[PDB]
Amino acid sequence: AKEIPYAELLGILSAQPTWDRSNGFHSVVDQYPEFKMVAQQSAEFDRDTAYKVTEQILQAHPEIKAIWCGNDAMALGAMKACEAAGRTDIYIFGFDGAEDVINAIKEGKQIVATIMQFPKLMARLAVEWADQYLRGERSFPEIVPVTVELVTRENIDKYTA
Amino acid sequence: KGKMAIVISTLNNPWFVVLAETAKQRAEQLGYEATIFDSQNDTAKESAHFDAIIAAGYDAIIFNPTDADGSIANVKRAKEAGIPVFCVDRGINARGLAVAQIYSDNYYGGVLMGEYFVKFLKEKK
Repeated sequence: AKEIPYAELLGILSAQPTWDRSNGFHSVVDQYPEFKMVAQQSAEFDRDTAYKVTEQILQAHPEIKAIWCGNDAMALGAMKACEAAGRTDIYIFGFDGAEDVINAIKEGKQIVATIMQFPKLMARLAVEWADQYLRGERSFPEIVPVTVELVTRENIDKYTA
Repeated sequence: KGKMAIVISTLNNPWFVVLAETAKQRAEQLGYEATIFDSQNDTAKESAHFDAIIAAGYDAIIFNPTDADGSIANVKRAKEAGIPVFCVDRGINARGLAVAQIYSDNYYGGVLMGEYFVKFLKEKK
């Protein structure tokens, strides 16, 4: 494919994670000119809004081969909209590691990747650091990013074991 | 010995349920009592909970703010009360109030997905 058209579902336009995720994605993808983003629209990090937007996108740009979604709720809506149109050929990519996307990936639906967050680890970290603090510790960074991992069809068994 | 308040922005979705029950469980594994306070996406309800939490003499707050601006006043009141605040998942648009603000690396994850986007679709083409 000399050109590969795709669409992007943004999260809520006013929320910074929308743009940290989108700008992270585009910092790589844009250096490959065969990828052409032919549609870009918010679906408000929401499943049912993503269905309605993807539905509009599919009747406007049927030439797309992929849809990148700022979160998994949005990828799930895009999938249900693709299946309703018969567009089972479209590859969908998400972000969060939601159980429903994980199950869709391992069962071979058209969602093929997501980004795993570790919310249990960050909730436990806040508790562990509170404990350390009440025990006397005062040396903590204020801004604490917790890392993430790519989830694919090729490593999905690491995330369902 | 002591108690922590688990102040969650909502419980209307499984993501926040997981955060809340996990923090409560971990606090109890580490020897603390813990209680979950649901703000129901309402900063007024969050503030009322902070009032109760301060009045009850809690030792630390594990905080998932309803609003990065609207919740600053509440962390400010906990600070003035002497109660440390640890933010999880959502943060506040102020520095030097919460002891720590713990969040997921969204930009890094965006970089990882862009790489696989190109690889996967370059193979399939």
